[PDB]
Amino acid sequence: PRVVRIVKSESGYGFNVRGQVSEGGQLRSINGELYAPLQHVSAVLPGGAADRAGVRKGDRILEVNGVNVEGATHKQVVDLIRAGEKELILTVLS
Amino acid sequence: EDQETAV
Repeated sequence: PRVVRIVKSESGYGFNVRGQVSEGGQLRSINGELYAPLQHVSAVLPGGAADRAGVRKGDRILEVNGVNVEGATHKQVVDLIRAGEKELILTVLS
Repeated sequence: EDQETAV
């Protein structure tokens, strides 16, 4: 787990999020710890805000803006990402 | 059933 601050730029945050549309699901082991399903970063725009902040493709999103998103729907995670006008704090598992 | 969104 690492915490990253991303500042929205003229290309947005510059990443794509991908994952389940439903809520809940089975536990999975990631790095020896158990988590319910996580959305993940499916693309990172080169030179965009997420890239500059150190976000990488494949990162699993554990928290958005301090809110745990295990088992969250895609919509819940997108809405949390969009909660701030400019600042985004992600906790990711690489 | 997954979805992908650019942000």
